[PDB]
Amino acid sequence: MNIPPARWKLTCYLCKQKGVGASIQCHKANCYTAFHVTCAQKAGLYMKMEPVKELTGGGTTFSVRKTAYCDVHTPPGST
Ligand SMILES: [Zn+2]
Ligand SMILES: [Zn+2]
Repeated sequence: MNIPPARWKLTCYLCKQKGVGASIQCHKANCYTAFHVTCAQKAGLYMKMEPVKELTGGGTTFSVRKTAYCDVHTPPGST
């Protein structure tokens, strides 16, 4: 049928399921690791947080772009 929602709820490896709250997909396109925001806070994994500021439309536009890697994504690529 004509389904307006297109929310591709990803599978959270820290769950083995999908839906419950919000999903976040880890960086690196050759990886794409999906989990929950609650899982990220729970593990305390690597999250880079870049704030973009703009004034588009004669005002202020704020977009935060978080670059996150899954917990088992940190060891691959030894810093
Ligand atoms: Zn989870
Ligand atoms: Zn990953």
